[PDB]
Amino acid sequence: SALPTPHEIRNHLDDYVIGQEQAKKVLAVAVYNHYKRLRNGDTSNGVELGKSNILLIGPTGSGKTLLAETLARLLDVPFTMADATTLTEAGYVGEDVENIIQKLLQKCDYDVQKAQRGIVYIDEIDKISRKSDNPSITRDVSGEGVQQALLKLIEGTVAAVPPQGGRKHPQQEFLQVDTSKILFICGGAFAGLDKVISHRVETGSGIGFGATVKAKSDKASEGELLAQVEPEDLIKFGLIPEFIGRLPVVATLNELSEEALIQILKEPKNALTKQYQALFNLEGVDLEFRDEALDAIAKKAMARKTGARGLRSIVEAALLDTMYDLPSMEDVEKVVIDESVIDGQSEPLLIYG
Amino acid sequence: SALPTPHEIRNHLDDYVIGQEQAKKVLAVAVYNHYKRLRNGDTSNGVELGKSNILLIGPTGSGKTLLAETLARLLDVPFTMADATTLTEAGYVGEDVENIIQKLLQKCDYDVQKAQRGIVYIDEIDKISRKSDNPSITRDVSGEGVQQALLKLIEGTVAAVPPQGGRKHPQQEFLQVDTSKILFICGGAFAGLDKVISHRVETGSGIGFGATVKAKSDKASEGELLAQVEPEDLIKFGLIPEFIGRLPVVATLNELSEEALIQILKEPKNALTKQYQALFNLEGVDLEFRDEALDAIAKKAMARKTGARGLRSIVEAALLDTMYDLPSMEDVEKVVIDESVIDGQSEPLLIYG
Amino acid sequence: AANDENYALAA
Ligand SMILES: Nc1ncnc2c1ncn2[C@@H]1O[C@H](COP(=O)(O)OP(=O)(O)OP(O)(O)=S)[C@@H](O)[C@H]1O
Ligand SMILES: Nc1ncnc2c1ncn2[C@@H]1O[C@H](COP(=O)(O)OP(=O)(O)OP(O)(O)=S)[C@@H](O)[C@H]1O
Repeated sequence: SALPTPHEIRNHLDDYVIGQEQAKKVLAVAVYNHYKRLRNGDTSNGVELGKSNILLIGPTGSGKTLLAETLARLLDVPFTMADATTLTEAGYVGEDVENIIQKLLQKCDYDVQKAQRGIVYIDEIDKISRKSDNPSITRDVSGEGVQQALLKLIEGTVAAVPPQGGRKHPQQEFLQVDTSKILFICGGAFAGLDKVISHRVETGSGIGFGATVKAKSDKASEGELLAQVEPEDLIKFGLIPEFIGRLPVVATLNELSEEALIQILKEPKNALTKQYQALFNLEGVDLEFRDEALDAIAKKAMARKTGARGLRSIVEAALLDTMYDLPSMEDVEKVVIDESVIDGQSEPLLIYG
Repeated sequence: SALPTPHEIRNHLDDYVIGQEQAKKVLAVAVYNHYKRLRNGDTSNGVELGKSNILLIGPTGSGKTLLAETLARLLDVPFTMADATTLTEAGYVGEDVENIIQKLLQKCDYDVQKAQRGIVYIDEIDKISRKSDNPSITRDVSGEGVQQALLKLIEGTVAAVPPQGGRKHPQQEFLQVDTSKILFICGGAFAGLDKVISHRVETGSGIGFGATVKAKSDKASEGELLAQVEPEDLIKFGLIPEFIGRLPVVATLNELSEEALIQILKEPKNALTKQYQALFNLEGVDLEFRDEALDAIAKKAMARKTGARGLRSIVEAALLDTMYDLPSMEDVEKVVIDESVIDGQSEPLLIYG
Repeated sequence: AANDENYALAA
């Protein structure tokens, strides 16, 4: 009927994700443009509209994978998620790159037209990055072979996708699906990229009198360095220039903070607190939390530097002894968690009646 | 039906395990929480529950492998074990990561639904850790490569496994087993991790008169240091931060003492001493032990630094000559072992009926 | 089918 505006899409994602406004806008704009391109299928205009792929570079536990999963719940065209690690170039035991298209076909009931207008998400793209130290004498199929194979697929080429994807025999007949209009989204938490960017952007090293001295505190944060990202920096990481060229749109994510982490406990639809609160409700017990406790939990999780996943660790440790003997007790109605409980100086206050 | 409580689960595990209350509590809560997630689709409210993978750290012979094997006896869902060393990156001769899910299907007679709610245990996970591979001179399929492949698998994703090893090429229909609700338990003995934790816990800002802190430290047991483990310490051991982030709950184990070994020799059902008694009972011969003998056995075991497995070596070595000729004669009703027998300066006492 | 659906194979 009518294509939803980017604001509607962003608002929907906010129910499941917190922060990362730049990533939300880029994803919404891309989906909006993709829908518009699909609408004018006849393409009355002489010019042939060209697609623009998207790249996601953010730290671990920043919502990269969550954004793709949430988008599927709102999208109407086929959507698929793949892992670059298992991918291998053609002619090897590892699954071929064309297998990704086979997965998309299953979602659209093996419809060639639907697959051509489908969306595809890729994760672990940083893992396939080449090793500059490794000499070129040894062939790389996991990292280099995958990048070289995705060039034509991303830019748009006819792919002989197998019907089921299990095996690809040369004599066997395969379906032909064009990828000129298919959109691909690559994600990955590039480890060590900030170091390369800082070396190039700062260039403050030097012991001589003339050379400037920079304090460690003066160094920019990891998130800030990611903002000043250029294709030349990614090339040093191990990505061939051809691959990055196919990805003109680059988006970054910011590290979570204490205030932002506090919202993750209650604001998300499937937040950690909601899961634990519901887990206790099905046993005839009520659960409550305190704002002070969340602040301490978020502060401790930040030290772990593991992202949002760190929150699950803290909560499990505090409530470990509780669940070990929760159903054994009787005449219990509500459970209240105090700030001291997180610090380990007190136990949960049980409510009887 | 009613789900078993953690107390009942711990009692059964306490029969075959000794001095592992901390680890037993974590495992009991996980199984209890896992069963609750199975009875209800998502929740009464409608929000899904994220799983929590367990990480077991402990020295060899501490019961890490025994816990998983014993737990399988009380599990009503498919269970399977795996070897991390065999796993390798895709496109290589080594075993593929997806084969682990294949093993789970064998237990449930190739039932995709049953496997989706199954439990999986991984052993010697420390072997895949990086060995000073931070520069990444060459890709390690056995080390860092295995971790990268497990990143998305632990989180949850579709896995393409052949139903019957690709019976026919047309209409292969590779089984798609989602692992979003499949629990994973990793276990392995870490060597050197204690020193890493000791260095972090070790105080002392500097050396010399300028130092404002004396850097006083005291000796601590291996188990005590492991309790203070944090994700930052594991990263320095050669683990990817993204990988450890998938395991929110971490459980540690302690060493054994004379009292623990002494109890293990008689308290468990399938105890070492009980096994020999049954082997002698079937031949019409009774066997008895003495407290003094167990004390020497425990001291010898901890003196050789061979763990609990060393016990068998000492027992058989003491009864070798005894059973070498036991079937020859007859009219023997009871056998008695003394402390001097273990020392090698005596011989077992035989009682004739 | 005792025989495989494909006789020719690919390495
Ligand atoms: N903004 C957020 N809102 C809610 N949950 C979040 C958010 N950011 C991260 N998470 C949690 O972190 C996990 C998602 O991790 P992602 O950030 O998508 O993936 P990643 O860790 O960046 O790298 P990969 O691709 O998973 S190896 C889920 O458990 C989410 O609940
Ligand atoms: N508390 C215990 N009670 C009974 N047997 C035990 C106990 N702890 C260890 N064992 C014995 O130890 C063996 C099982 O090995 P584990 O204790 O799991 O050591 P491990 O961690 O498996 O070592 P690996 O080779 O690194 S997996 C069996 O022979 C058990 O009988």
